[PDB]
Amino acid sequence: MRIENCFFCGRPAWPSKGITFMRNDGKAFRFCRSKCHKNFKMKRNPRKLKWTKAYRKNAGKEMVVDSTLQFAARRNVPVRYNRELWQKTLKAMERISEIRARRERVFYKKRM
Amino acid sequence: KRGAPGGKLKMTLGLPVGAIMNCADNSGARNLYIIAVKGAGARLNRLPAGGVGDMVMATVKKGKPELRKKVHPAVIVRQAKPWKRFDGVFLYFEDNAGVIVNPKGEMKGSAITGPVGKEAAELWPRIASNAGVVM
Amino acid sequence: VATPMDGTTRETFIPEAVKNLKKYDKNDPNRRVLARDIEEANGGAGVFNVDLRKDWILENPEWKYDKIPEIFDGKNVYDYIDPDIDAKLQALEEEEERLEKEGFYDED
Amino acid sequence: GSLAFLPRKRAARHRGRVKSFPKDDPKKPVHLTAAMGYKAGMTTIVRDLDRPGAKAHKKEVVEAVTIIDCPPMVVVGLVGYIETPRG
Amino acid sequence: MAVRAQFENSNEVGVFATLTNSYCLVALGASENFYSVFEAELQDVIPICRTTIAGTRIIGRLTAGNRKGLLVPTTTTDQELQHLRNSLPDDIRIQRIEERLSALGNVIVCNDHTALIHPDLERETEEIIADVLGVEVFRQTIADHVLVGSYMALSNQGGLVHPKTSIQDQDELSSLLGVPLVAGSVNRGSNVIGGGMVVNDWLAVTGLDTTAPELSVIESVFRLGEGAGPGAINTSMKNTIVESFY
Amino acid sequence: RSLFEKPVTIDTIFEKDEMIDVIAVTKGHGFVAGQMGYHHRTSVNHKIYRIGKGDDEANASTETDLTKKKITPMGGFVRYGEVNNDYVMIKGSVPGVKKRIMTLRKSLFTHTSRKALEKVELKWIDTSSEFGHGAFQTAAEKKQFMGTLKKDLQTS
RNA sequence: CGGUUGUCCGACCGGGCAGUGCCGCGAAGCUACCAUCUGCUGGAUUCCAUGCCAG
Ligand SMILES: [Zn+2]
Repeated sequence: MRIENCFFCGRPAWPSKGITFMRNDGKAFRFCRSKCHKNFKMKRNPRKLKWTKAYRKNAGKEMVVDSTLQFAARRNVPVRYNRELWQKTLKAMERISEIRARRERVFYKKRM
Repeated sequence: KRGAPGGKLKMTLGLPVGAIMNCADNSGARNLYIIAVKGAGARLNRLPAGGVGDMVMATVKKGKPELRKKVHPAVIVRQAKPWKRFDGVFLYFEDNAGVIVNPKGEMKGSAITGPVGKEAAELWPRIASNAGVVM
Repeated sequence: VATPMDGTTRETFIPEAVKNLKKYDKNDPNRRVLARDIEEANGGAGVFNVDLRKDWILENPEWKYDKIPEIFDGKNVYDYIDPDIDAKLQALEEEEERLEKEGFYDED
Repeated sequence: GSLAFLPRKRAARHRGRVKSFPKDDPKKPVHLTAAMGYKAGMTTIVRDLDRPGAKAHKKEVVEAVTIIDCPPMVVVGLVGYIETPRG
Repeated sequence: MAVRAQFENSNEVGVFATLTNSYCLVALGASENFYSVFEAELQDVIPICRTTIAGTRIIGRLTAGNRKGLLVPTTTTDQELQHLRNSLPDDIRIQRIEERLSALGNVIVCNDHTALIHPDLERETEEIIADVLGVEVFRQTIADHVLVGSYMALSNQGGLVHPKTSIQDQDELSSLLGVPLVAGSVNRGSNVIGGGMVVNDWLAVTGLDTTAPELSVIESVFRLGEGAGPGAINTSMKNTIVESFY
Repeated sequence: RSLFEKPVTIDTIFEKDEMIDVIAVTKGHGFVAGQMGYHHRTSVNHKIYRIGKGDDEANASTETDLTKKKITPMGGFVRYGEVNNDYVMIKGSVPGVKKRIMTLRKSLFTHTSRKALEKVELKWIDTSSEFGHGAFQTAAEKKQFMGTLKKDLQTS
């Protein structure tokens, strides 16, 4: 199963949660709650509503740089099984969750 | 065998009897007029609402003069009413669209324009053949 | 009837394996295992559960029969599987000591 | 409404009698037949379907379940029932 | 060596399956009889894998590929993406691509050397089908129809093209492909061949509705059997073709 | 006799993937030809999916996700609270309202069904905020996303 | 929660107001053939068991 990123609301939506809209040209949108659903349905610009996450991506309140963000990317080629590969990935994630959390703290200290 | 699909459980039906939904293939039609839904139940005072991917008796009201006022079976390939897909996906199209298909499964034109519904290309195999975009 | 102006043909990748197998004849007693002899011995079309775990090919035979991780703490491990993710990981702590050697975690 | 449930009347007891038990045979192992729980709430489930004949094989059914809390059951008493021509 | 097979009620085997040289890919279903058939004509010499692509049973039109590579769209999931890689050997590369034209089995048709693409594909997309599939790509419509996969099935020994193509069109297509081509119909005169037919380097599987003369041209054009038909069989049996297709 | 004054658990009596009939008194349609609601009703043929523990603290996780978590959602179960004890989890719409007695009884028919003998294997439990449209599993992953509130920084 | 109003009391702080001014998002509650779950059990030649409902 896959976590879909909400296009407008920026929420990490899950299966059985949210709504989906496709247009005839063939670009895909997944929505989290019904509020952002009617936001794109009312032609609201996501770069005009202040609570959208991608607004704060351009606003500079949220990070754009450093390799942990480059770690956040969608893979393309699958990889065969190896049990050690999961634990060396899985125990990295408690490190990944730790380093992202302390980067949140120091950057907000930098803001204020 | 009667013109009833086998393999479609149910989605949220949103196209009832007396609905105008625009054509999708290159037969020459602009819109199709829904007049009867095949395989629907027999309930009093209930309009037979046709779901997407289901055969519907149809008539061309507006189109080219060659096939104007020609009545023939068709299947719905797109619907704009929200419906529940099997993987937890509530989803819908921009409009309500369909393609003119014979009772056996053959279709009059050559190519289907626009996207094609997931279950419509599943329960009809050669619809997926004629679909350039199906998701 | 088609005929190219150049009149060239490429090389056909016909293997010697499939060249010398035996044809399919239904009256053959000494038969292959057959998914029809599998389906009927274990039930009907709606009885026997078809086994994916018997069909994979792997280097080490007991990677089989093992459940896989899909989601971990709300971030897709499948979107975060990388070859040499060890190699990036000690690369990921190479900054980590100079972050604390510089030490921007102190309170002023 | 169904005739098997009308006329409509409120439950005279809040807990509700079980009214029927499974038939007993000596050949089975000893086990109990029921338990009480508390209706806590209800959530959403995705599941890998493995039902033969189902077009949703090896795929993700989305289903809704209920969460019934069950505290450990303290046993206080025992009762025995003897059989009589009046029941 | 072309055998007749029925999935459920429809004879379009190319819609439900992708059969290539190094692998044969069929669809999951209640009746595993094309798992039976695809091991019957392939006695455990290539990997026989059944799959579901993007939650769909229609894998022959949602997946393009050759012996060198395999292509899947965005709509698949990583459970299905891991499904393709591990059931396949280490010698095959499988790539997942971003595109608007999700039905890759209709807009991409390829063999072990060449490829053809729907004419409105974005520039970054031919360069990833080139370096994974190991083949080169042309750009040419089929009788003003842009679904190259569904309207034509490709093999290195032959190819069946859409019947109403012009003589000048099929000649230059056979010139730019370098393949002996024939304009003919299958599935009792159906206009869709690639959806209706799937063929690999040493066999073809057809529908029971298909008749003997169109079995014979597929026998002759794809150089099946003992290799006795190079296309001169079609010229020798032209009278049978003329009488059947008049 | 051996049962006297000891706590017995749902593991002792019940088990997993078991077809189950369930007994309740239904919802009262009160405060707007007669009574409509709060009736005795024994719902039969429901499927047990899982048995929880409470003390394991990783109850709402399966083999797919290593997220050590409980079945309670954000805000707790609304109008009930935060479950800390053993729980069962049944597929369907089991009758009754929250905070109600809930009697489960073994299937009456001894003839089993393949829908009963079928096994059942989790992927996730939706524990998002059922008070509204929540979109997180746990609070540990919540503050990983939202960053620092100004009230969180002033408090800290 | 955010935004937006006008009437009259000459005017106005303010009142009488629009018999609760309006418009976006959202909660609860009601709900939905507009959503989801369960639907049983046999025998005899209508009746017996069996389940459910009432007691
Ligand atoms: Zn609203």
